[PDB]
Amino acid sequence: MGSSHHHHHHSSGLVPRGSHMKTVEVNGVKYDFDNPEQAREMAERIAKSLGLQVRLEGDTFKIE
Repeated sequence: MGSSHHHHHHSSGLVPRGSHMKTVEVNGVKYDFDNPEQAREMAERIAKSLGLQVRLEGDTFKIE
């Protein structure tokens, strides 16, 4: 099963600030990950590749 996603309709954990997942938006195209830590390292590896810069703004690591 590839069901490693939200399939638990029980908002708990003191009901926190339920923001969007820390997405990596390169060249305007969004890319989410399993872990935001792995997303950020991927982001900075894409940045140096395309010559762009990872401007994280909110939760969106915008590589422009």
